[PDB]
Amino acid sequence: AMESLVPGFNEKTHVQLSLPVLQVRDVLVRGFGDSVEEVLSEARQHLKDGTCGLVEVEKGVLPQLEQPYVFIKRSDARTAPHGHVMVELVAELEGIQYGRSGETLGVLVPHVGEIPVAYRKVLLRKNGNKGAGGHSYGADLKSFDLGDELGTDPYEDFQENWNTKHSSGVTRELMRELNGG
Repeated sequence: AMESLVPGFNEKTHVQLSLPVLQVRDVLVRGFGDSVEEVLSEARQHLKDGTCGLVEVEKGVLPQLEQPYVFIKRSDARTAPHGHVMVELVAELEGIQYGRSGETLGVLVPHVGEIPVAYRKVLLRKNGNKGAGGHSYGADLKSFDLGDELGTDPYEDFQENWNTKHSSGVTRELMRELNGG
């Protein structure tokens, strides 16, 4: 069950994405922001509008991308429709893995314009997901652990509802760089 396509997946919990695959060579603006909070927010918002490209070309792309970057990681190494891949968002600074949850398809890199080399259909979690710190803590990794996508911080009553996300007045002061200070 579900490993071979979830029979009737909820589009209200999982959103169907059709993303253009970029090569790092062509990627304009090779990062979302300076802080993990920003990049996860930029990930979700640009995925819907199609203003985000997906890098799933090679591995040499990634060391040439700007941190924090957001990879598209399967929630399970299983759980995939025929053509669609069920995934979720994870942002990472050093590229250190601490809960890949499966395979990484692509990197989310903003699309200003550029020739796609491939296209990918992935299903992104609208809610119930993310691991920008470490599910297994990366085995005493001690990372920043910032699953707080700027406004949609799911530890303060917020239920991770980025639908109609107006995080304008969430900018206290130090909302720049993973190293706020």
